[PDB]
Amino acid sequence: MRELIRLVSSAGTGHFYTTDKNKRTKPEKIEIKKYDPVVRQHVIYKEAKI
Amino acid sequence: TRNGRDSESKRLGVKLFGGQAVKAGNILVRQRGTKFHAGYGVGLGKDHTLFAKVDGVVKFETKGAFGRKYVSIVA
Amino acid sequence: MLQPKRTKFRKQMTGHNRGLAHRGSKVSFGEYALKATSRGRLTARQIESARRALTRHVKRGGKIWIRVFPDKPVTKKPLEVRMGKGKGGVEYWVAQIQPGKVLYEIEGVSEELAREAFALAAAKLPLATSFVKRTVM
Amino acid sequence: ARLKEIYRKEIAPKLKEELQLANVMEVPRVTKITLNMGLGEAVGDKKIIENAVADLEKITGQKPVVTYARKSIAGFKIREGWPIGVKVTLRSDRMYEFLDRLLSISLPRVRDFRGLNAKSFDGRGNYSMGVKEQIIFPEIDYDKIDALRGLDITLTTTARTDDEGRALLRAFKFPFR
Amino acid sequence: VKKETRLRRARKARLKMRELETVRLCVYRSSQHIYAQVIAADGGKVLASASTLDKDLREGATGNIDAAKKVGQLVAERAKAAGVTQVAFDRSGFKYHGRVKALADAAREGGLEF
RNA sequence: UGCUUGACGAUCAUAGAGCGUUGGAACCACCUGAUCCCUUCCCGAACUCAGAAGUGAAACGACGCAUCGCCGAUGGUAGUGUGGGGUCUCCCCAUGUGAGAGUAGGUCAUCGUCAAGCUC
RNA sequence: CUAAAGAGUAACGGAGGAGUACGAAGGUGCGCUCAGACCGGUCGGAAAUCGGUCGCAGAGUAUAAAGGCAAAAGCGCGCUUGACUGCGAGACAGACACGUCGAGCAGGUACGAAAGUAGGUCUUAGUGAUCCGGUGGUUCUGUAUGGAAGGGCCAUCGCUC
Ligand SMILES: [Mg+2]
Ligand SMILES: [Mg+2]
Ligand SMILES: [Mg+2]
Ligand SMILES: [Mg+2]
Ligand SMILES: [Mg+2]
Ligand SMILES: [Mg+2]
Ligand SMILES: [Mg+2]
Ligand SMILES: [Mg+2]
Ligand SMILES: [Mg+2]
Ligand SMILES: [Mg+2]
Ligand SMILES: [Mg+2]
Repeated sequence: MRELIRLVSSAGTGHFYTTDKNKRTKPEKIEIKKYDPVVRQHVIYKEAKI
Repeated sequence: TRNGRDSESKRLGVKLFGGQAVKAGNILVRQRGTKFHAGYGVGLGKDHTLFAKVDGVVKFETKGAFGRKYVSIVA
Repeated sequence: MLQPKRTKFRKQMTGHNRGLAHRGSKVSFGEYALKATSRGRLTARQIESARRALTRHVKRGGKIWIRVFPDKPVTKKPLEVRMGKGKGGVEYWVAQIQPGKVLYEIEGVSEELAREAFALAAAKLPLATSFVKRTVM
Repeated sequence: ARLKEIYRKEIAPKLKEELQLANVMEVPRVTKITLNMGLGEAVGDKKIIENAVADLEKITGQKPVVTYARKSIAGFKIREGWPIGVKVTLRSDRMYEFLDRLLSISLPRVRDFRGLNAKSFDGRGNYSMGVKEQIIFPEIDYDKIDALRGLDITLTTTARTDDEGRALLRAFKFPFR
Repeated sequence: VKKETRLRRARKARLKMRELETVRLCVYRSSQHIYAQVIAADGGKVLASASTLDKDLREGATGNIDAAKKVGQLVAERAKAAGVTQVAFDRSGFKYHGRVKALADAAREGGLEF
């Protein structure tokens, strides 16, 4: 199945996005730019276990 | 093996007919595909909902090289 | 026994029989025909019985067309079975007949012989029939 | 090229007054030769696929592109998207240089040269021929050959009817029957 | 033919200039010339035009990048006079490169906002 | 004054297709070459660039022709709202409405803006 | 489909599917057009790859059907994260609870030369209220006071309930 993951902001904020992910086909961690409303800037988010 | 299932009715179809006054944002057609196409002043939703972008009166028209039925908003 | 030999759907709604048969009411192909004057159903068993009665009488010479095909499946509930619990299962096949439909056609035989063979076939059929000769327009 | 100017200065004036054509550019002309190799046995091993690039490139001087199956067939052990062939297209003076090398240098060195089929025409002026084996082309090295493989040649011409195709092909001194 | 594959390559942008009611700077490119029309939003009326068929451009080179610069600068002068400032550049299926880009770049420096 | 060519539209087959004839002054296309910009999962095929030796062959445009396609009445027929009736699985009458198919026939479009050339 | 050309509409009526998938199969810019047939061509054959003509969507669209699809909504490639945060005029749908569409504004982006496009996927299934507990934030509260605990608020996790 597609297990849930947590995209955690690289900034000092505790903001996080949540999404799913196929953890067998692509086991590498997700690194993606998303908007952080706390610092109001587009910032790289890193996957963390929910 | 047997039957007895069905899905809920989707309440699709034309909501505002030709010559009806429309405000911006009014939903004009609910459809599965594009049975009607968006003419002037008419937007297209994710689910191919035809909605009003301007105020006016609905005009239905068939035109073009493909025989598409168009929904337009005229003054 | 005539049957569609495959279908998209096993079971059909009963429907109705309301036309006047503006198509299939002309004698194509042959020169004499049995034309239905009343309305009803023709099962495959009836069509075959009329075919055999008609063909046995025009022995040794003739060409015969069957212009009725039983493509409508008819279901039946078995005995000792209550209402409900499903439709029921196909038992036989019928052709819907409106007044005017041409059922059988023959050629290569005399008109007197054709009338004799059509009377034999029409006694197997549950409809009012009539004898018609091919017409110009 | 070595043959391009021959066609441009002597073959073309020969054909226009031979086919009875009222226009200069109506003369049949070879547009391209493309070299295909149907790469079988690739259902289990891929070592041959870049071997095919090695021999096909050397006899043409152009890097081939590996083709892929347009469908998935049960009869063969292939599915949509596997590499099952290579191909090269020639249109420039490289097109003419290969033509003379194949015609005069390569074609004579074959096992049994009974000529070339003259009826091998699609019906629209394009000539297609197939080479049974390899090593006919001098460019390769017999010792440095992994396996012995064939390939086919397609003379795509602008000829309307195949009789014009053979007329232009014979103008190249093509060995026919 | 390759003209059919070009017109259908230009359909999307042209259909997008309509439904936006924007004035279109249409461009035509030939082996011998290069053209530029300023067409109204409806598409049925031309507001300004400039080509290498003009008296000052017929003589000399016409099918190179240099002639594109003169035509693009010229259509900018006529468009401003006609009362047009905000346009959308239609490349008409031609790749935005070389002559077509040179014509548009001249109109950018000529006082046409696009 | 009108015509021809090109670009963009209106309209979307009565407009299309097929067949045949014709146009190179200009326009356009084919065309020449590829160093330069740029391009090919290979290839100047396409895209792109610099040109004008060659040609209207291909394409395109124009003109003609009902072979196909498309359009298509009048009349009738089917269905049908309302009221009524019968022999009532289905029909009929009064009144309103009225196809589809088919038939006679029609069609080788019509219009607008701009630019260049020519004509008058 | 029944369903009676707006919507809706029952039966232990007639038929099929779902309890997912995808960081690309999303966004954008650029470019392309299938299936099938016939002819020619080494192995190669009905059918593999190649060339030509016809073909004009009879293919494809992750998946069932239906409705769509040329600005293709189908296919390829480069760059990417708009599968953004706050919202939201106005509607559709509707007993309620839920649900659907969404122009536009602000913040911050991606692609494009630019006009622009992008708030997921051609659309319509892929789902489960409250309570309780857990985790990350928080300018709120803090049983004398300062803290803390605990509580609230925002985000999110745990039901083939
Ligand atoms: Mg060229
Ligand atoms: Mg010609
Ligand atoms: Mg008709
Ligand atoms: Mg009629
Ligand atoms: Mg309804
Ligand atoms: Mg109704
Ligand atoms: Mg073959
Ligand atoms: Mg075959
Ligand atoms: Mg898709
Ligand atoms: Mg305290
Ligand atoms: Mg707390």
